[PDB]
Amino acid sequence: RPEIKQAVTVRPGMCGPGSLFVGQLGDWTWETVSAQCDTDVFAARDASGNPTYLAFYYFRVRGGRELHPGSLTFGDRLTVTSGCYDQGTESVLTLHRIDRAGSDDAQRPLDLHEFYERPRDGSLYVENFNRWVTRSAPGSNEDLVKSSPPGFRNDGLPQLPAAYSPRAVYREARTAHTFRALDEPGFRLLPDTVEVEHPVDIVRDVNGVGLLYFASYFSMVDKAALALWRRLGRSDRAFLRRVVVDQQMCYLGNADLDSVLTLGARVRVSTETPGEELVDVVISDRDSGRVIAVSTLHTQH
Amino acid sequence: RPEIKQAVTVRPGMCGPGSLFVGQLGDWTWETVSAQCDTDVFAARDASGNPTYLAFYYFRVRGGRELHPGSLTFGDRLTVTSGCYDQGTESVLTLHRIDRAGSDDAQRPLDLHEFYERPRDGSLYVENFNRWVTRSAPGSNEDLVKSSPPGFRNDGLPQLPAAYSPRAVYREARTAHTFRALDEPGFRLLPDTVEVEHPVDIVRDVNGVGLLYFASYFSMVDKAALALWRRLGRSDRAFLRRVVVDQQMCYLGNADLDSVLTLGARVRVSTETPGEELVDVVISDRDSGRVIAVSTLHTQH
Ligand SMILES: [Cl-]
Ligand SMILES: [Cl-]
Repeated sequence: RPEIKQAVTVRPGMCGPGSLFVGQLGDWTWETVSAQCDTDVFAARDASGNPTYLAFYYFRVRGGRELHPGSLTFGDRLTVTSGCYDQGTESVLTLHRIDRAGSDDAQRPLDLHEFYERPRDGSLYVENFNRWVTRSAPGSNEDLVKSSPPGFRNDGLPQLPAAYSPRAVYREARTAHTFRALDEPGFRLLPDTVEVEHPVDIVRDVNGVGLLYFASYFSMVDKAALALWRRLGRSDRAFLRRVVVDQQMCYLGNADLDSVLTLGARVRVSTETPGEELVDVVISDRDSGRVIAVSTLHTQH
Repeated sequence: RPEIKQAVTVRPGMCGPGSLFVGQLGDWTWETVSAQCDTDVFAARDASGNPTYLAFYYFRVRGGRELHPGSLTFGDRLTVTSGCYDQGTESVLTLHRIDRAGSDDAQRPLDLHEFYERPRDGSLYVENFNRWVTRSAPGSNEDLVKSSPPGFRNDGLPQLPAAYSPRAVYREARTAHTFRALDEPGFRLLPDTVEVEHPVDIVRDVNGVGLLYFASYFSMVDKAALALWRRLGRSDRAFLRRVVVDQQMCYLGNADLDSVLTLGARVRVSTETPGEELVDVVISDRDSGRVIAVSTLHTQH
C-alpha cells in the first residue's frame, strides 16, 4: 504493497531557503522503498558484503504559487503520500505528494496522470528516481558501479507507462544541459552568466559514507544561482523571496572529496509573464573531464 | 509525563561530518518538549499572536571513543531516550541518551547522575537547554525578547538539583570563552590561532523563520576548526577522521542576514595523552559589538 500516508508537522530540520527540505524528501524515499521492496535500504549490502547505496539520479520538485518549498514554515500541517513504481531490479521510482492537511481531497491516492500531465496548484509533487550503486574502489567517488542488493523486490510494484519515463527526461537534460528545451517559445536568454569555482566543502557537502551528499547538489546549484542573481544586481532580500515553482536535478556523478568543482549558470527571462525565469546550472569536475550534475529551476521573481 | 523511547535507524539526513546529526537532535528536543509540556512547539505563538521560538541556548554532545557522532553510519540501529526537566516557565532542559540498539542496559531510564557525573563509554549524552524568545522588531534578528507561549506547562516535569545547572555552565563560558577552564592541568596552549571572516551564508545558514539556524553554528565552528587544522599543516583526510568526544555550544545571540561574522579559534594540546586536544571557537558580530556564540570541542586527533 500500500501507499504510505503520513501527517507531517513542518520542523526546522526540513524547511527554509537551504537544502533541508530536499534532505527530508530523500530520507522519505529511502523509508518508502524500504517498506515496499522488502529491503533495509539504510543498511543495504550486496552478496560480497559491499555496502550498496540507493543513489539519487533524477530528482524533481514541482509546486506552484499556492504551495512551493518556500511556502513551508515551522508548525505547518501537511499530508504526505508516497509510493514506489517498478523500474526493474537496479533502479526504482519514488513519488511523494504533499498537501496542506486541511485541503480538499488530500486523502486521494497517488495518480500518475496528475503527477505527469495534470499537476494541481496547491499540491507539491516529488519525483525521485534512484539507482543502486557501489564504489568501484575503496575511497574513490568516481566510476560508481551498478548494483542491486540481494532480495530487492521490485515485483510487488505498480507499473509506469512508457510515456512517463524518468529515463527519457534525464537523457535529454544530460545532452542539452537544461530540462527546458532552449527553443521553448516565450523566453529570451540574458547574456550574463557566471562560472563559480567551488572546492568541495568537507564540513557541509559530505554524507555519512564519504560521498557528496545528494542534498548538497541543491546547495551548490543555489550558490551558482545566487552568484548570477548578484552579478545582475538584485538584492539578497529578493533572493530569499524567490518562488521556485519547479526544479529538476540530474546526478550524473559523484566526486572525490578534494575536487574543485565548477558551477555554471545561465538564465532565460519570460517575454509574457514579468519576473518568471528559467535558470540552468551545470556542475563540472573539470579535472576528470565530467559533468556531474545538471539542474533547471523555474522561478517567479 | 513519561520519557520517550524510540528505535532509530540512522538516516543520511542525520549523520556525517556536517551538522545534520545536531539538526536531528534539535528536532527531537522540539518533539519531546511538545509531548511533555502540552504545547505545540512547532507552531507556538504568544497571546498577541506573535510566533515564539524555543531557541537553542546551551547545547552539549558528549560521547567517547566507543560511540561518538562520527561513529554513526547509514543503517546503524540506535535506541534514543528523551525527556524534559523543569527550568521554570521561560526555559526548559531536554536530555537525550543514545545507545546502540544491541547494547547492555539500553532500556534504562534517564539518570541525571549518569548524565552529569558518571557518563558511560558507548553512550551518547545530549543536553539541550532552550529558552522561548520572540523578535523585538519584524525582520530584526537582534535583541530577541523572552517569551513563554500561553499554556506552556512546566508543572508536570521532573526537577533538577542545584548542582546540575545549565545556567552556571553557560555563564562561565560566556565569561571565559571556553567551557574548559584555561588553567586545567595537563594541557598546553599552541601559539597558532585563526580569525576567519564569515559573511552569513544565506543559502546554507538560514532557517525557516529567517533566523540563523541553530545547527549552522556547529557548521561555523567546524569551519573555524578546519581553518586552524589547516593553518597548522594537517590533512583534510585526517580532519575527516577526528574523534569529537565532547562538544559544548553556547548561543549568546542571533544575527541579521547581512552580517559579517568573525570566527576565532584556539587549541590546547594534551601533555599526557598524545593527539587529545581542546579547541575553542568564538563567533563575533564585530559590527554590533556582540559575541554571538562560544564552543569548545574535546577531540582525539
Ligand atoms: Cl547522499
Ligand atoms: Cl533554528
